[PDB]
Amino acid sequence: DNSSYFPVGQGPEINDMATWNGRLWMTTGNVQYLDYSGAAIVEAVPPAGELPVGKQIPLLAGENAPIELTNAATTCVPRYSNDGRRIFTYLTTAQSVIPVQACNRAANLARSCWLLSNVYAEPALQALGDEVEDAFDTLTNSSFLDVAKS
Amino acid sequence: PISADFSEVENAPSFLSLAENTDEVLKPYTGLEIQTIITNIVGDANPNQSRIFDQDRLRGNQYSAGGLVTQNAVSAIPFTNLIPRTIRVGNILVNSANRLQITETNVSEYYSNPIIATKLSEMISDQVKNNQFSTWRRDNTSLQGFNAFDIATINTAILPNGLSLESMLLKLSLLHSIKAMNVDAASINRSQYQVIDHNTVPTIGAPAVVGVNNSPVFGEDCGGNNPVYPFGGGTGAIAFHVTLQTVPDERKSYAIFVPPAILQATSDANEALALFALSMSEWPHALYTVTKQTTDLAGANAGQQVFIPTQSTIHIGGRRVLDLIIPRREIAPNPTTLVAANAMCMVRPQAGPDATAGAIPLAAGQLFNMNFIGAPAFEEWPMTSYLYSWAGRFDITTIRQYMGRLATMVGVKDAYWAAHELNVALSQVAPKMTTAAGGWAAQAANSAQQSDVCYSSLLTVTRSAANFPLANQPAADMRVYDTDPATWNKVALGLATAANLVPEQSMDVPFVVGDARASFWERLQAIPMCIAWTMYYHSRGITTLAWDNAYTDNTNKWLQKMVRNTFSTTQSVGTIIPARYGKIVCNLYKNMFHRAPAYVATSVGGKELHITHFERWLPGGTYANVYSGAGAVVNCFSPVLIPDIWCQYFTAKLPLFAGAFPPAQGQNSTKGFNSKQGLMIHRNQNNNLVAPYLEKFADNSSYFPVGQGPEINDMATWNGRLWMTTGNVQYLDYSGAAIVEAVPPAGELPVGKQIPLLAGENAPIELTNAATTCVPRYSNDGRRIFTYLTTAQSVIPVQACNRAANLARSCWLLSNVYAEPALQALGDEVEDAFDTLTNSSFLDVAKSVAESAGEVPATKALTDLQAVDVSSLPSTSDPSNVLSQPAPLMSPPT
Amino acid sequence: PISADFSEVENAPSFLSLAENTDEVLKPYTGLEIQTIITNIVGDANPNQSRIFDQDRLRGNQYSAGGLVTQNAVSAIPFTNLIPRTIRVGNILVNSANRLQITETNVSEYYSNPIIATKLSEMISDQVKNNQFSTWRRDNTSLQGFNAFDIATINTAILPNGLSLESMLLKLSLLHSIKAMNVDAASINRSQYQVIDHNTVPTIGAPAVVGVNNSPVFGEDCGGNNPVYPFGGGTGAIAFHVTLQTVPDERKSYAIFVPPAILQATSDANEALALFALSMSEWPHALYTVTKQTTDLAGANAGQQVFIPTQSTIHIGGRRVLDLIIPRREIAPNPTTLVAANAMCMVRPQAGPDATAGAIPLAAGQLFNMNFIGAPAFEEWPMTSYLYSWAGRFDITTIRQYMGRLATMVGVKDAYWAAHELNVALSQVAPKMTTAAGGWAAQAANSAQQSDVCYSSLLTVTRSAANFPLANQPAADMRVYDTDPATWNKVALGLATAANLVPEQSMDVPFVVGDARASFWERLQAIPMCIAWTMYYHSRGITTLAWDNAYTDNTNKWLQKMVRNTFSTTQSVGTIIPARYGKIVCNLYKNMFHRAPAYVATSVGGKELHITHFERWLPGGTYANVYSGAGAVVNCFSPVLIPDIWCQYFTAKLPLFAGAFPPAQGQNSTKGFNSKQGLMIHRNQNNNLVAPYLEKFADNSSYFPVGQGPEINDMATWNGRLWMTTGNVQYLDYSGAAIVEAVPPAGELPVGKQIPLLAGENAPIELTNAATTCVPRYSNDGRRIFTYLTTAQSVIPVQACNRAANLARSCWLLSNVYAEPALQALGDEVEDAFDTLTNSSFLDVAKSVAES
Repeated sequence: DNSSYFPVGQGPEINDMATWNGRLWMTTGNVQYLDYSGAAIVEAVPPAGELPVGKQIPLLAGENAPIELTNAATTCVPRYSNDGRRIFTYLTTAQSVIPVQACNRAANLARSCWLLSNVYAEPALQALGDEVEDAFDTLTNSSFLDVAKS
Repeated sequence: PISADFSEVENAPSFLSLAENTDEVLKPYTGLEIQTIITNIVGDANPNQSRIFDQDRLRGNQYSAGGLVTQNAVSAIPFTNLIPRTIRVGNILVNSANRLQITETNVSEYYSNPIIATKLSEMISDQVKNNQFSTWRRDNTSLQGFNAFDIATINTAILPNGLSLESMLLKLSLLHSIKAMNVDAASINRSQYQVIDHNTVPTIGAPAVVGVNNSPVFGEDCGGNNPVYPFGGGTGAIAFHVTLQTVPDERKSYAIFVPPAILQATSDANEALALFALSMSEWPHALYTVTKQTTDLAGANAGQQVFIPTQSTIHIGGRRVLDLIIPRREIAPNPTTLVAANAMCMVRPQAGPDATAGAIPLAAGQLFNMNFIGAPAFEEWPMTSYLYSWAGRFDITTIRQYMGRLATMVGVKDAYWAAHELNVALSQVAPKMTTAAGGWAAQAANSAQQSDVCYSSLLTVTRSAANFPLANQPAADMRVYDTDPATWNKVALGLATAANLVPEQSMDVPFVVGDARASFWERLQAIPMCIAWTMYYHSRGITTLAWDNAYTDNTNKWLQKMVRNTFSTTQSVGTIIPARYGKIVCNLYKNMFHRAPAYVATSVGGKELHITHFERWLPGGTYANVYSGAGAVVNCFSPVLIPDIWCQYFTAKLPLFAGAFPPAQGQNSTKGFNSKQGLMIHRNQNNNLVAPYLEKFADNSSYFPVGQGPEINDMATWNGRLWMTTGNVQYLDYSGAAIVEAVPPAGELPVGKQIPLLAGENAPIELTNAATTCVPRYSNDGRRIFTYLTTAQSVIPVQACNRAANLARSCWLLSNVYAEPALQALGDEVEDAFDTLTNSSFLDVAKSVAESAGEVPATKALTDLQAVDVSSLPSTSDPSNVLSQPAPLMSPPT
Repeated sequence: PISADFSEVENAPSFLSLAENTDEVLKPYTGLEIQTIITNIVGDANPNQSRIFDQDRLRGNQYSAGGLVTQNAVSAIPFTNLIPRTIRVGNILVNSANRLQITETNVSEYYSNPIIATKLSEMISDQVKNNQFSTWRRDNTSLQGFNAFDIATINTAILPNGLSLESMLLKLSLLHSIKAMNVDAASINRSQYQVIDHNTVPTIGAPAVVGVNNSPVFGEDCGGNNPVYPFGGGTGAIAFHVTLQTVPDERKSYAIFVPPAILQATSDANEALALFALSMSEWPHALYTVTKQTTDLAGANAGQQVFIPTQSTIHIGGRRVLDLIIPRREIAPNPTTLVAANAMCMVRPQAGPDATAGAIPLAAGQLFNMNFIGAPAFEEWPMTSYLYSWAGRFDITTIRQYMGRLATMVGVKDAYWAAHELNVALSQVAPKMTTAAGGWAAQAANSAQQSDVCYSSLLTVTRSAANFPLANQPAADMRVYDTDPATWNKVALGLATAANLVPEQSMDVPFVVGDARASFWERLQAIPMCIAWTMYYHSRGITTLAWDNAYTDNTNKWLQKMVRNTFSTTQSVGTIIPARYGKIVCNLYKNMFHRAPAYVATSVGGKELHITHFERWLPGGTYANVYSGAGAVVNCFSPVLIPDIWCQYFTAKLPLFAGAFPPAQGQNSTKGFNSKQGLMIHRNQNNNLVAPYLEKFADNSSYFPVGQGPEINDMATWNGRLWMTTGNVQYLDYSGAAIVEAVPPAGELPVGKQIPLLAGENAPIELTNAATTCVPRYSNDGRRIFTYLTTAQSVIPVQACNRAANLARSCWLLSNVYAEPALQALGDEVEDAFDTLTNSSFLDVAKSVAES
């Protein structure tokens, strides 16, 4: 509310939730990137409603291309302009009603997702080197173990 | 609320639980409960900054029965007050083919809070009695610029009833409701112009223009520049008097004083006089008009549409002619000469800034020629023309200050709020529904069906049958209190007081009275009213044709009772008594919204009872019914006005039979009640008709026994909704015979009104915008009605009642929230720094005035000393007391 | 107080601290001690004239922002009561082209302090009860001169209402302030004849003459020889009676007894009678006209010139016809023949020396033929004619005698003082300021803008729209109580008394009356009133349109409540209830001057309530607005009338946002408040717009939330003054777009009125003679207003607020303010030896000042 321009010596601060809301405004198909007053910023802007999206490669039989925003970047929410202005994500009023109620927990916004569950393994190897005992490694174990240290 | 799972609908409250008497205190319904859900504005905002021109719809995502999701789906706000007099047709705007709506009121005297004479009156009587020792006719009794012989006659023969002020406050609120259209287009809903005309589009840039007597068709202009009353067809008369003597004998009893306390502003006071005169003559004095620029759906063709406010067509009967008795500027001998009079009138009345024709023509700004004894001739003006001239000059902001001074004389908070409740109840209005399979429909342009409309109570609004002025009066729709000139004269001069009349501060005036948002806010206050009346009529199954003929019929004794008890037609001890089953709807309201309706007291023998607007309607009207897609009427349903998403998304708590169908979640979808609930399936001689699990009494009543009708049972009603919501129900007799009532083309249900879409919106799908709860059960001739399905159609739903199968349904994708009340006071107000700098002084001076009603610094102990013979002063032998009701004791047998 | 250093700015009181209620009883602020501020001024260029004719002006040395010095620069006293009716144009007298100003009043009943019966009236009523026939015999009379049947009939009434004397004393104060003008020319300062007309130079040699009905234009003469009421027209009526038996019924209850105490109050009883008759009829009875010889600025074009006093235009009372009852010389039954009537009365009423021509002409000094019981035809005089005869003989020392007698019969000490306050508050008047970049300006000669004027309350005066007599819809400016004839009759006969009617020693009459300096003291007493209203209006930044439209259609919620509590909206019966926010203005007055306004007690609900002229104004006026050169109206600023130095220099304490800028070129020159003070800048550099450090926004950044307006914050107002006092301020909104109010041509600020200079004086330089504190914050639209400078222009002031730079601004060299050298070759701080030798004495003076 109190910084169309950031004060010198200061810039935007970490705040996850406002960034989340910025992503919600962005992920609607029709955001507008503008000044505190609603003026255009100096930075070049995408053709309306577009977001950066991942690289195409040829398909194998049975594959499908990714749909909608399933292969896009979303988190890149601008806030600090080149000349020191804030950047705001705007929507027109009528476009604005469902998302605001979604922040108020009285409405829901549709989105796409991957249908993938979570797994994260304990580390596969301690050493940083692969190695397996052969039978001969066990036949000739102790001698190696002390000659090594020696 | 919306239900998330079948577990929630299965645990919803029973109807009888919500209709119980509730004893707790509750806050007024300000209409901001709905605002924080359908709008950007949570918390405060400036109306200019918010663009509530686009905040005029219910919006959300919808889920289909087939598994698709429709984003940005939409629904109209059902209610309105504007009536088009020029409809768009074929993209080209044209004159209306249909006559205007009308409404009637039954105004009358009733006992109010008990009334008592003040100290100032005792002092006056002692002044007279003391004056009787001297052969001098003297003027000790003058007050506030009035003649001593007038204060004497205003101090005589008080009326027990009490004082109301209600009809006054109605006329003021209706006027305000009309002038609130005059504000800029940015803060009136777009939809409000297109509830009835769905083919027009208003333009944001230009404000609406409020005129008078401009209408093109059916003689709606009431003589135009030369005016007459719209209903009586007559012309009034008004006369101003310095003193009561110049009033002709035919009407010295009807004279009203105009107290000096109004007109104390340095703001033009000649207008405040006109607005005092307007609030006591007959209403409407003319047909107001709202002209607004609009355009074609393609944006292509532009024009000026004409509208009639619903407030401007409701008839509050009263007084054609007025004698207004003006205060004197300087205490003086009565002005036998004219120059003594005019230079001594506290205000000298003159016509407002508009010309008028006909007999007694009035040039703009013309001055009234004062009446005084020995004048060459009597003078008066037609009042329709005198009011025609000021008609363009009132505005919201001046009504606010007017009522702000009016509050200082008499408390006006709770009374005004109740009058505003009557305002909303009689003026907000919605079009009849069209049956369909899908989510939208509307009647053909400029048809009779397009313009047919109903009240929040599910009663239809009557139409005129001939060109204005109307030759003949319509039946009364609702009954209101009247304001006596006599006890008005007593109360304005401090001579009398009652517990409801205690003076209040100018800040106590409720927020709607000032704001430009007020039109939108009135529009939002009528929804809970329909939700209450809807749950009422839908708890029982009685059909529209059956309510329509009920008051008289001799087929069934129960039905006659069921209608006779919903209207206010009873009395005792000379006062009105509230309708017996209106209290059910009131309780139903309090329990669902957790808010209290505004009420007013009636004194039955000194015992106060509360009347609400739920309890004061009168018999005569037709009940609300849907039309076919072709325009044919449909009788079979119970009365309906609005889609059930409104009923079920805006209540804190709800009846079980009316809950939303739960969202699909993995295996589960929707489910039905069975014999484990006490229900049982109906079967007949036919082997290809199946009816749901129903009551066990359903087995033993093809006809209801006389003295008895269908009973509340949520679960059977739920099953009836499950049979109905399949696309192919059949409405039939116990035997499978056709019922007499007209039925919809097969598989169709009533559905909400279409309006034009904004970019990015989608139309509602399937049954997302339909009414569902209107399940018929009681036929016009006394038969039950059954919902049937063929056997093969019947198998999945029955298993769904048995919890062994699931039924697909559509729903809104909306979560539940319901706020604690936004404001306690009923008035907005914020401390400024200066309010805190000057706090305590105001706090005690206020209380020192509230107790000061009818007080003067001189007390009886002082004015006794000046008296000749103190024992014979009436204040000594008659200490004053509050009058009892119906009347004070007289001639006791010792 | 003006400031020598910026240290004196930071340590100044906050506004809320002075708006706080104070308990201690204080003293009246008479113009006799305001007198000593104009005289006893610092300066070596100043000849200290002794005549009050020359002591009319604020003289002083001044110091430029560039560091030059200016000696004996001038600042005119703003107020006056004279409206010119013959403006000079082209250096010659020319008939005026502009209609006359008017004022009105809502007179009210006074139920406060209800009366008590005397034991005399008690025994009289007992005698009426027990039917004692003898006591009211036919020919019984008192030594008072009234017969007993009249007393027995006047006593029979019971009255709730008390007595006031407010409108009475007020009319006497008005006639006094008109008659004061006729005193020696040296006793009246010349600035007063050249506030509205800056091209006119009065002659000291010849006294102003006080005429009546001599005005040239717009029907002002009111018929000349045939006098008629200015307001509403018509003639009144007067009749003298020896008894209430003769007065026509339907007229009896209105007739006034005239006690012998009135008729022995002067050298000529007919004159005391005439003055009492003026005292309880309508005002003005005519339009009085001060005439004065004046000459050209070069002295080239002498002539008499006409002026209409402001006091003559206020309308009060207006009762039209009156019957007066008079004492009789002898104990005799009521007269039956005419000679038996004329010889009977204590004094036989007659016209004064001036003659009149009318349908009922009055020869000069004509005797009246007294009414009697058997009279064939009732006898009567025109009222305006009657008073017209005596209009030439009222005189301020005679009024002084009359006042000493009234003071003896009944109390007059306090009531006359409050009436005097109402007189000053209503009849003192200043022209609207013209905008400029420099020190002096005025509107073009003989123009509608030249004659626009405002009250001390910063409310514009109403102007008549048609020829006299007027026939208006009333537009009252403020309430007053009415003097009740019936209670006067109850008291004059000893039948009754009241708690404030206690008789006083004649020496206790307030010293203002009968003194020739009274006009000058009036002008002086007017200034502090403006200081309190000014500090009220300037604390919040509401524009002049937002006040002008605040009682009409264009209102808000907040403007609605805002105008509602400034004024006396409330109307309980028989009372005047004070404005809720008038109390704040009285608090400002008491804290900034350590003195108190006159009170009137008034009761509501048994609660006592003081009331002051601050609390009894009425809503619906138009506010002071600045003009552009060439006359265009501009209404962006909050309302103003007078230059800042008046405020800074008469006050003992002022709020922080109002102080004088410290002199240039010193260390601790003018600076500003920044982020630490809790403030934040609003940049808009994309459009070349940068604005000072301001209050942190509270959801009020571009539109104010409904029902709320800007908050008090001194430091932000100070910064706003710093932005304004640069030469190129720009009044825009949050986006940098234009606001609806009209705006000054760029760099202009309102500035004080020009008057001709005396020898050796200088025009004021730069911003020394200008309003500055009038900074906008709230527009009629409800939007915020911002004062912008371009990004380049805005860099030094931002460094100053940041306290890493100083700013250069002009100032008065008065009191302890000394000029600063360009170098500032500072040495070790050192107390001077003389300052230590004479320190205790300096403390003794200050202690003596604090004691008072």
